[PDB]
Amino acid sequence: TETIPDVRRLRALQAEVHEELTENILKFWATRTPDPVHGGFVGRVGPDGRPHPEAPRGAILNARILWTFAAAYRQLGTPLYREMAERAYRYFVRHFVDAEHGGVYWMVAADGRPLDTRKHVYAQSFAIYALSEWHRATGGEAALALARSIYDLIETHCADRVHGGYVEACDRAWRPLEDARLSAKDAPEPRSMNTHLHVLEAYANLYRVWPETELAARLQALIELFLRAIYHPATGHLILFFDERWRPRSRAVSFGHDIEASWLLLEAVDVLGQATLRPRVQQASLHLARATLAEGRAPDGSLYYEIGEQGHLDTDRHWWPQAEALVGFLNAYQESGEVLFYEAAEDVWRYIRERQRDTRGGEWFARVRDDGAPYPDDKVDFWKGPYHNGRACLEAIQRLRHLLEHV
Ligand SMILES: [Cl-]
Repeated sequence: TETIPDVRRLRALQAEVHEELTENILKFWATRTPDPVHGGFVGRVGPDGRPHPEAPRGAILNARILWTFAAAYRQLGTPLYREMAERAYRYFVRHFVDAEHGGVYWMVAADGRPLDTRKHVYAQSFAIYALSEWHRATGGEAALALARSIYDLIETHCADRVHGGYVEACDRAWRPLEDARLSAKDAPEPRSMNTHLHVLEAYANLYRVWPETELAARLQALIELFLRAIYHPATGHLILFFDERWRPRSRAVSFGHDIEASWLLLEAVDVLGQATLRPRVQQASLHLARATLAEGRAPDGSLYYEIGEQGHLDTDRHWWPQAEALVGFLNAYQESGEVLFYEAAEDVWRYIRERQRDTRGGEWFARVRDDGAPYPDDKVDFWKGPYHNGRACLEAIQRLRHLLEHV
C-alpha cells in the first residue's frame, strides 16, 4: 500500500542530483579552490569566482571540505575525491590541529599560522565529523585517533553534567569563554541549538566508526536533550538559544535547522540502534518536517530563511536550507510513506536547479532574493563550504537508490 513515484521519476531525479554533485559542486571545489601556494584550500572565493589564497582560513570550512570529499570518495569511488580529501586532511592536521593543547583552532592565516586560537565546540564537532568520515573512507588510524582525542577534550572541558549539554566555546587552553557566539548574527546566550545539533551530528558519525559505550551514552543524552529542551511540540520548531538550564532565550525560527534536525536526529538514534527512543524521535522529526512544509516554504517550494526575534520573515533563500530540505523531505517521505514529502523534495530540487545553482559561475549562490535576484555574496567563505549541498546530493542519491530497490 505504498505510494511511490514511478521508476522513471525516481531515476530521473537521482540522475539530476548525481550530475549536480559531480559536474557542478565537486567540480567547482576540486578546480577552483585548491591552493598551490600554501597547500590546502583557499579561504574565500569572491562573487566573481576569483579565489583568494591569502585570505584567512576557517577550521569549519576546511573540516567541511574534508568531510565532503571523504564522503564522496566513499560513496562514489572517484580517485580525485580521495586526492582532494587527502589534501584537506594534510593541511588540517598540520595547521588546524593544536598539537600542544588538542582540538582545532578557529582560524589560521593562509600560511597556517594560528590567528584565532579559540576552541569552539562547533568547530571541534566539525573536526570530529570530518575526521570520522575520513576514517570511514580509508580506515585511517590517525584520523580516528584524532577524532577520539577531540571528543575526549569536549567531554573533559565543556560538558555540563548538571544541566546537560555543553559549554560552547573555550580559549586555546580550554578555559571557557563568555562569548560563545559563532558570529554577530547569533544571540549572546550560553547555549545554542546550532552548536548542540552539530555535536550530535559529530558524535553520531564517530559512534558509527567507534561504538564506545560511553559515547553511546553521551549521544543518547544529546538526543534526549533535543526531545526535552530544544524541540518545541507546541510549534514544531526548534528553540534556538537558551540559558545554562535550557530556559528558552529566543523566539526566532530557523526553517533550515528544523528540517536538518528532522533527519539528523533520526540518523543519530539509528546509529545507536536505540529502538526504544526511536518512536519519540520519529514523531518529533516528522513534526519538524510538517511544520517546515506548512510554514517555512515559499509558493515555489523553496525555504525561507528565518522568522527573527521580532517576528520578521526573512524571505531570502539561502543555499543550505534548500539542501537540508532536499534531504529532510526525502527522509520524511521514507519515514512516513506520505508522498507529499516527495513532492516537496522534488519542488525544492526544481528550485535548486532553476534558481539556487549558479550555472554561469559554478556551484550554488549563497542567497537568492524573494524576487529571484541572486545576491553578490562570496561563493566560498568561512561559512560556505561544500558540505550542506554536497551531503544533500549524496544523501538524496543513496535514498533514491533505496527507493528504487522497493520494486
Ligand atoms: Cl557548507
